[PDB]
Amino acid sequence: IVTKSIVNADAEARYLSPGELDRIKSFVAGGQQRLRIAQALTDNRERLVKQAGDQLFQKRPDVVSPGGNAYGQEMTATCLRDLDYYLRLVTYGIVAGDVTPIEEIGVIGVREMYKSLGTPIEAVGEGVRALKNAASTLLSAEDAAEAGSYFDYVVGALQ
Amino acid sequence: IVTKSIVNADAEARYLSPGELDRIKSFVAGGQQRLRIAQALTDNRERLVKQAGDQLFQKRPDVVSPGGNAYGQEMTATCLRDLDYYLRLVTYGIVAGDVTPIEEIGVIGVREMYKSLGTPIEAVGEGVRALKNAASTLLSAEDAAEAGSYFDYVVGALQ
Amino acid sequence: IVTKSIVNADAEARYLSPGELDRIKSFVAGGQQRLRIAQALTDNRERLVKQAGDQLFQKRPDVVSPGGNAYGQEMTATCLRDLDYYLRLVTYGIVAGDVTPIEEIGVIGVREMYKSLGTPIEAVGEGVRALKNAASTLLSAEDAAEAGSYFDYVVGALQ
Amino acid sequence: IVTKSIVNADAEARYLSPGELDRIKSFVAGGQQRLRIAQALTDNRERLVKQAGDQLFQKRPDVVSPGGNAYGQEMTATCLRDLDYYLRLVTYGIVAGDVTPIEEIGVIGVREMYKSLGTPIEAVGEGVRALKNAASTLLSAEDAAEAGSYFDYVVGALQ
Amino acid sequence: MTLDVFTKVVSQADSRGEFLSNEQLDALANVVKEGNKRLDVVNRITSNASAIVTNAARALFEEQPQLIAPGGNAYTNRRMAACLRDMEIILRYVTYAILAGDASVLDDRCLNGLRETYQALGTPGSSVAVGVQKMKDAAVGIANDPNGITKGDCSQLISEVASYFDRAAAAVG
Amino acid sequence: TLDVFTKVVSQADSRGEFLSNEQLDALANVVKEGNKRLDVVNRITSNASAIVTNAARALFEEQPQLIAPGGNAYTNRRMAACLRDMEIILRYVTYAILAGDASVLDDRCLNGLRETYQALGTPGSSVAVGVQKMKDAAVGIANDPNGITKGDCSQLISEVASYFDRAAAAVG
Amino acid sequence: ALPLLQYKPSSQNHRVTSFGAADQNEDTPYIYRIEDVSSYTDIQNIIWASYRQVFSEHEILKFNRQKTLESQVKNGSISVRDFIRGLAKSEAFYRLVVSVNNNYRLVDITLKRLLGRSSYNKDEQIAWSIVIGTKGFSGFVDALIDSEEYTKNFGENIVPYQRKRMEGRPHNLVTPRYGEDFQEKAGTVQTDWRFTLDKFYSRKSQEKQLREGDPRKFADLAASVGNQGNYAQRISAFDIDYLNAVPNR
Amino acid sequence: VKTPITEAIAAADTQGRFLGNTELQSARGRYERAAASLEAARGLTSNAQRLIDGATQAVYQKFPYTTQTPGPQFAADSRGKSKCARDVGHYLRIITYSLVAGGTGPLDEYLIAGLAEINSTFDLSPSWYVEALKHIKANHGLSGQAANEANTYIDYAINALS
Amino acid sequence: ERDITRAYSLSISDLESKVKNGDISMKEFVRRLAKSPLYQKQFYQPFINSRVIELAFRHILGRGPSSREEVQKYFSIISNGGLPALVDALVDSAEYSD
Ligand SMILES: *[C@H](C)[C@H]1/C(=C/c2[nH]c(/C=C3N=C(/C=C4\NC(=O)C(CC)=C4C)C(C)=C\3CCC(=O)O)c(CCC(=O)O)c2C)NC(=O)[C@@H]1C
Ligand SMILES: CCC1=C(C)/C(=C/C2=NC(=C\c3[nH]c(/C=C4\NC(=O)[C@H](C)[C@H]4CC)c(C)c3CCC(=O)O)/C(CCC(=O)O)=C2C)NC1=O
Ligand SMILES: CCC1=C(C)/C(=C/C2=NC(=C\c3[nH]c(/C=C4\NC(=O)[C@H](C)[C@H]4CC)c(C)c3CCC(=O)O)/C(CCC(=O)O)=C2C)NC1=O
Ligand SMILES: CCC1=C(C)/C(=C/C2=NC(=C\c3[nH]c(/C=C4\NC(=O)[C@H](C)[C@H]4CC)c(C)c3CCC(=O)O)/C(CCC(=O)O)=C2C)NC1=O
Ligand SMILES: CCC1=C(C)/C(=C/C2=NC(=C\c3[nH]c(/C=C4\NC(=O)[C@H](C)[C@H]4CC)c(C)c3CCC(=O)O)/C(CCC(=O)O)=C2C)NC1=O
Ligand SMILES: CCC1=C(C)/C(=C/C2=NC(=C\c3[nH]c(/C=C4\NC(=O)[C@H](C)[C@H]4CC)c(C)c3CCC(=O)O)/C(CCC(=O)O)=C2C)NC1=O
Ligand SMILES: CCC1=C(C)/C(=C/C2=NC(=C\c3[nH]c(/C=C4\NC(=O)[C@H](C)[C@H]4CC)c(C)c3CCC(=O)O)/C(CCC(=O)O)=C2C)NC1=O
Ligand SMILES: CCC1=C(C)/C(=C/C2=NC(=C\c3[nH]c(/C=C4\NC(=O)[C@H](C)[C@H]4CC)c(C)c3CCC(=O)O)/C(CCC(=O)O)=C2C)NC1=O
Ligand SMILES: CCC1=C(C)/C(=C/C2=NC(=C\c3[nH]c(/C=C4\NC(=O)[C@H](C)[C@H]4CC)c(C)c3CCC(=O)O)/C(CCC(=O)O)=C2C)NC1=O
Ligand SMILES: CCC1=C(C)/C(=C/C2=NC(=C\c3[nH]c(/C=C4\NC(=O)[C@H](C)[C@H]4CC)c(C)c3CCC(=O)O)/C(CCC(=O)O)=C2C)NC1=O
Ligand SMILES: CCC1=C(C)/C(=C/C2=NC(=C\c3[nH]c(/C=C4\NC(=O)[C@H](C)[C@H]4CC)c(C)c3CCC(=O)O)/C(CCC(=O)O)=C2C)NC1=O
Repeated sequence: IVTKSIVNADAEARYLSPGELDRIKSFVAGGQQRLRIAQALTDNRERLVKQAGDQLFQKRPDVVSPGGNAYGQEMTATCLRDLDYYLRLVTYGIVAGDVTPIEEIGVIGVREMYKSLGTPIEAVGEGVRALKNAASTLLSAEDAAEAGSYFDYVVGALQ
Repeated sequence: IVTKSIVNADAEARYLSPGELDRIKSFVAGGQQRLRIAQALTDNRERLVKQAGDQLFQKRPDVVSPGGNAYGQEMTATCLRDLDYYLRLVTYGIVAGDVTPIEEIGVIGVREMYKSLGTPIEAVGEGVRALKNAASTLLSAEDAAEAGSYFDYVVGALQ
Repeated sequence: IVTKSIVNADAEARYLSPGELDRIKSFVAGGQQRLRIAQALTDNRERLVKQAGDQLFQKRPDVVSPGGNAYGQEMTATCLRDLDYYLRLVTYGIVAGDVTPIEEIGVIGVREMYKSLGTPIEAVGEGVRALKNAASTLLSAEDAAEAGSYFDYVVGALQ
Repeated sequence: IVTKSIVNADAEARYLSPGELDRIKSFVAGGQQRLRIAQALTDNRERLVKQAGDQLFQKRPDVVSPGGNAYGQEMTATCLRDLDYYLRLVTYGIVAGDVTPIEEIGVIGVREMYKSLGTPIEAVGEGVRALKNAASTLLSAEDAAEAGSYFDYVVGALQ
Repeated sequence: MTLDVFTKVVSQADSRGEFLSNEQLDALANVVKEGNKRLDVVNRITSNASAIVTNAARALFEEQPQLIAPGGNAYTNRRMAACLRDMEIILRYVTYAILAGDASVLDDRCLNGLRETYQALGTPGSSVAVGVQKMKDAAVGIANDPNGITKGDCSQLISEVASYFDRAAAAVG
Repeated sequence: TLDVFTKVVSQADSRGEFLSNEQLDALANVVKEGNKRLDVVNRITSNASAIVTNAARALFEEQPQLIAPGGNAYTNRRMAACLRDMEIILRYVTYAILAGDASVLDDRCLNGLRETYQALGTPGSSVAVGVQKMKDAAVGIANDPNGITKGDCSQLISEVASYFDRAAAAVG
Repeated sequence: ALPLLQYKPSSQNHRVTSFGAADQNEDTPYIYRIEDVSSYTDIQNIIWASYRQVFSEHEILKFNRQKTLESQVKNGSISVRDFIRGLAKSEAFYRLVVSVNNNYRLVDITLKRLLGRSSYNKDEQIAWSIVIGTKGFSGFVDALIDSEEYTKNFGENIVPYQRKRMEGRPHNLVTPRYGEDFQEKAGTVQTDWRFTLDKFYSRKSQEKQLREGDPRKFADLAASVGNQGNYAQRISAFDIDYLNAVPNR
Repeated sequence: VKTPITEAIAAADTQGRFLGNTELQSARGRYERAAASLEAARGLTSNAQRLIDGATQAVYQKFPYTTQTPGPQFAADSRGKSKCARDVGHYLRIITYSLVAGGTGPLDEYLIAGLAEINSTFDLSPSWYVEALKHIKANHGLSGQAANEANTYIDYAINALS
Repeated sequence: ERDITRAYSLSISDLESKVKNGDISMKEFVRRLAKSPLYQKQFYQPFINSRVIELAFRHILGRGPSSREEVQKYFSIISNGGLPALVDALVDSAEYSD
């Protein structure tokens, strides 16, 4: 969020306006809660990918069906690896406080990648929704709100 | 195809180059075969929508399944009406000789429409593939090639 | 945890507290997961003991030095048997929830014993720490927190 | 061997002398036997590393002994991985026909690497000798001669 | 082993070695009245026994549709018939449990080694207990019937019947 | 028991599609090379008993304590035990070349072989020194042309030797 | 050809007398006997319960049933001991069990189904696994039904059953027709997604997931190598007597 | 599973002997016919989509009540017609599977094993499927000896139905 | 210099809805597209200001700097006012509007 304000005041010839300094000071204050939320999502990664695959393959069985992409153990392992990647990028966005280092690695060219891989993007969005539900069950209320923030950004991005 | 060459030579300050006049003369020559192909697809529409719904609901039963969109008589009637619309646009593209008046009405914003309707686009692509197969059975070889041309454009567009 | 709660309510004149009955209820609820952890540690007895002992000899080469205690095949076999005994007591403590089986089988008089055997205490402790690290790598993450904290009791009680 | 003759005639201002063209034509003729020897050493790699570790740890037990470097499962796995690396470079030298692409990756700075790793180089030479003996048992006479060629180069290089 | 309500209150009474008390005989006296109702009730399950299994198989496979799709373990035809035979054996022993009145005959056949074969074969074990619950939803719907039977309170009996399915789903999942 | 013909069915059933035309062009080459495959198979079985003892002139001469007093090939029943199943390697390798896929061999011949060979006390590694000596004699007979029309069966020779290498890997 | 190696028998339930006839429970099986005919319901029960032991109930089906051997049993031309040989040496049983299982596990699965006892140790499974290999599977099934433990306990005209399982799981239920090592080949654990979740965190996947390099890839090879080194010399360094230790010339 | 190459193996394995010329001779016979059997596989794979919808609308002709009677088993509902092309489309898969295998094995193991158990429970009359397969064997357009080849396995599924 | 959609599929969909209508013209649209957060991430953020001037000469004017006096003046303008001052001084010119 510091790079955001820096390039924001850098396109202008002005310095960083002190309201931006206030938002940087407030983010610096909230960084400890951000780090605890990121570590709580970090250590419980196995559980979240399991429950996300659970809720997704209960929701959409066509990836399980042989016409779909995630058919067989190798393809379903690649599917859960994709969900692991998106959980990792969500933890990066939780620490960074703003969605730039997660959009730069997971969002900015995802539609043409998944189009030329054959997979539907709506099933990936449902998988990140299942990750958001499982992390909402894993965390407290003020933590699940702030995690569902960036999970919500990914779900809106994949659609 | 005349509007294509006209705006093509119109962005330039030059006239229509006579190679473009040759392609317009050749399209003018082939227009009679185009009109016969369009009338043959015109009069046999309900057969094509019937066999397309046949092959689609045999291929993908999730639209039939109650979690899918085309559940019930009203939704399946809307589904076959969509296939009727796409057959109509294919006949327009067969007459026009180039895919502009069919992309302008059926392609250019279809992904966000079907996304905010809930329907998957791959099932629509399979429906147009079934329309292409049924029209390939209905026509002769040189007619099915030239129809599968524009049907192929729609199938590539919906993906 | 039932024996400790009963003797603690035995020291007082009163019954078992509602708090303590909540403790017993939560222990019963977690008991099946503790049996799963005991299942994994029972079935990984060989390689855990060998990896921990060889990590010990990597850290501390004084015991397998010819001036050391664990010099020779028979002495080092008894070394690995001691590590086997301590891993067995760790599994007992993971199942029981108390550390009274770990204590009254292998903790309570071990300093005077290893003083009379000529064996250094700190190398035993480093070997049990190696067992903690190995069983932490084998198990699930917060499950490894559970196993390694009983291992942590054994390590802190040996020194 | 083509790069050897090319830089050899390239230091001079002369062309490639046709005796060098004869040696390139002869190497081009023998390339099929080279490829069969390399594939035979390729598919049977784990046997060769097993028998090399066999003959080495029977020959020199100090790497097994805790004062040596290859003590424990992790260090002995790194040891057999080093032998796997050297077998891979030997197959590269068998295909290339001349020892440049194997000396460039495994020989040219190996003495200071193994000196600052603590391992003795003579044990590595005995390991490549064991690889040569096992590949001599695996191949025919004219194949074992031509493999023991490059194995002999590695054994002379590590000393 | 095969035990009963009648025989299990003997077997613990043998282990303590005393004569049967009068309040145990008043307990067993309650049972005799209950038995007539149960026979009428258990006859309804066995007469609709084949109708339950396929109507559970209209949902056991429709809810998890990859199972009969190519790749699933209910795909080919003897694999499909394999499931049906086993599905009724749940009903074959649950009806034995309601007849005996105690689940000790249920736990030797459907609950004993069933969770071991179901990871040896490769079948989804959890995909059984989604449909044994669908059997229980249809079994207690038939047993609790207002037609052809003089109204008698069968709620006390019904609870026992519902549970046997929950024990049948717990040791598979 | 699987085949080349049946294994390209069995994965094609798991994906649930019709067989493609380039799979049928693949199987058409399998039929085309079928005559060559048959010839190789008959030469192995006709020299089947001659291979085993000629491997036993080196399996025991190279590791000579095995038949010397103390070794596990010492007494006479024990000696006839490693000829009663030296040939079972050849009994199932010839089944593998006939079927064209090593799935028949894996199920019976090598599935439990490495477990018994530490339960009995026999050296497991001393088998695969001589199964390699069988392969050196098997591909020498299968390649040699005696009273046979000239043909190229080189592909079979390399994947005939791959079945022996699978037969040596799961014992050693 | 060669006689059986001697294997040690473990103590199991059925090596014991179990005196008396009027004393055993209800749960001993019905010892269906072709000599007891009296009806066709006994005739159909004898056929159906003889299929029960061989195909574990679910398979009997329609197609698997050999109708001509059941055609014969009613006539009485072939004994029940001969009739189990027709079911066991049948390729409807070969595709079902024999191809699918292993020579070491086939010994375990056919003793529970034809002799009604589990194998004692692994050495018994090791012993008969050779008799399978040289004589064939039907040569071994012939050797089981010719064997004197069969004829003494069952006889010529009695369908098999589990002998004395007072406190044990039923043998068609505890043992499938194929075990876990073969499970990927006959089953469909590859294509079901429920098992690949379990597999994802399995220790075997972490050895697969690592890139080329690390000695954890060669950790399984390092356990098979063995050859551990000798310890340092007991003799003290000081005596060595280094001044007189050097040899001249 | 049943294949002429497999049937040579399982015969010679139960005897405990090697491959004689009698097992080897059997394999030779298979090749002559396997050249004409793969001709029959491409004839059914290329005409696959014409043959399925050619069949599932032929069974509706002879049995018009199957599209009218309201039942789970019946195909009158769209969901039945979706499961119509699945089931008849499953038949042409296994027929093409048993063509390239040369034996009836894949037909014996995937399709007809336990078919009497399933058709009794779901009340699917086997007279329906035999009417579709008679349409396939008359309308595949295959000629020559390959026309004989598909005609055995179709008729083998007919006899196992009834 | 390469089409941002069909290649990455991210663009401002707010301004297309005005250019299709006719609310802002093309000289206004180029101006509102250059001083944007999308253009700054690819052309203003990697390069030094003296390279940014030449790339904004290529993007808007469609040519490279013609004289030393040209880059002196436009460097003074981008210096005193950031990138939006350079975009405004470039889009409004005589060389653009002619
Ligand atoms: C059904 C919802 C699921 C399913 C069933 C299925 N099971 C098998 C194989 C076996 N089933 C059993 C079950 C029992 N044996 C017992 O003794 C009892 C209690 C009396 C039970 C419930 C056993 C032992 C087997 C092994 C083989 C046998 O039939 O004797 C199959 C066949 C699988 C195969 O042949 O590999 C099937 C289809 N599987 C599913 O797909 C459903 C999810
Ligand atoms: C961190 C940024 C990042 C992303 C986003 C990413 C995606 C990604 N997904 C892939 C495959 C895949 N992705 C999926 C996806 C899915 N399964 C489904 O059904 C759903 C639609 C979805 C997940 C629930 C599948 C099935 C494959 C295998 C497809 C194939 O093999 O063709 C592959 C190719 C195989 C590989 O190298 O992993 C890439 C690169 N990689 C990355 O590095
Ligand atoms: C000529 C250009 C044109 C297109 C493309 C078009 C699409 C279109 N499809 C619609 C609905 C629908 N479209 C479908 C589509 C399908 N059924 C499926 O399962 C498949 C995914 C797919 C066809 C095989 C369904 C199921 C509905 C009803 C969805 C609803 O009611 O929410 C609707 C809303 C209802 C209506 O007013 O008709 C529109 C506008 N309309 C047009 O004028
Ligand atoms: C269940 C509780 C329990 C423990 C802990 C236990 C230890 C124990 N360790 C012993 C010896 C030994 N213990 C060691 C131990 C070590 N080598 C080192 O340097 C390390 C620090 C340490 C490995 C952890 C050695 C080297 C000996 C042999 C000493 C001798 O023989 O004199 C002996 C005597 C020989 C024997 O009976 O095995 C006992 C009883 N016995 C028990 O019942
Ligand atoms: C392809 C070119 C190439 C070479 C030559 C190479 C050597 C190499 N050997 C290493 C370690 C090692 N190498 C050995 C070697 C041996 N065990 C013994 O006792 C013998 C002396 C010898 C083999 C039989 C041992 C024991 C280690 C671990 C030493 C340590 O952890 O400090 C390491 C550090 C750990 C690693 O990253 O693998 C390197 C880089 N790496 C390369 O990429
Ligand atoms: C083994 C063969 C057999 C059966 C089947 C049998 C059933 C049976 N159920 C009876 C009564 C009854 N059965 C029921 C059962 C129920 N009513 C409800 O509304 C509930 C839903 C349901 C229990 C869940 C009731 C309420 C009665 C009233 C009379 C009584 O208490 O026995 C009676 C009393 C005598 C008679 O009806 O002539 C008979 C005979 N008797 C037999 O000999
Ligand atoms: C169909 C696949 C198959 C194989 C291969 C197999 C091998 C096998 N070999 C055995 C014994 C044996 N195996 C051997 C073989 C050897 N010992 C030596 O000394 C030599 C090094 C080596 C031969 C090269 C001998 C001599 C015996 C008898 C050992 C004894 O009786 O203790 C045994 C245990 C006893 C037996 O029934 O004869 C089995 C199970 N079983 C199988 O089912
Ligand atoms: C099952 C009983 C049976 C056998 C044994 C059999 C073999 C057999 N091998 C043949 C051909 C052949 N077989 C070979 C085999 C080889 N040539 C070499 O130089 C290689 C070393 C070797 C393979 C490793 C060749 C090269 C031909 C040439 C003709 C052809 O391609 O079939 C043919 C062609 C027809 C003929 O020869 O009359 C026959 C009959 N046919 C049978 O019906
Ligand atoms: C040849 C080696 C061998 C042995 C030893 C053997 C034992 C054996 N003991 C059994 C039961 C039993 N064994 C006992 C024994 C005892 N109760 C006591 O209080 C005493 C301490 C103890 C005897 C000294 C009892 C009470 C049973 C019946 C338990 C029950 O049915 O619950 C049973 C189950 C029923 C049966 O007899 O068939 C077996 C198989 N089987 C063998 O093959
Ligand atoms: C891979 C080989 C294979 C085939 C072919 C197969 C067919 C098959 N079709 C079934 C049901 C069905 N089959 C049909 C098909 C038809 N009914 C009609 O009305 C039409 C006349 C006809 C189609 C032309 C229908 C509609 C059902 C559902 C009936 C029900 O649910 O009761 C069922 C029982 C339930 C099921 O899992 O869906 C099986 C096992 N199973 C197999 O494993
Ligand atoms: C931020 C405030 C804002 C609005 C609202 C806005 C609207 C706007 N709506 C337009 C077209 C349109 N607007 C509508 C909307 C509707 N027609 C109906 O029937 C419905 C009643 C209604 C939708 C709820 C439609 C259908 C068109 C398409 C006309 C065409 O492009 O051919 C256009 C023409 C060019 C274009 O879409 O890209 C503009 C500029 N621009 C703005 O800057």
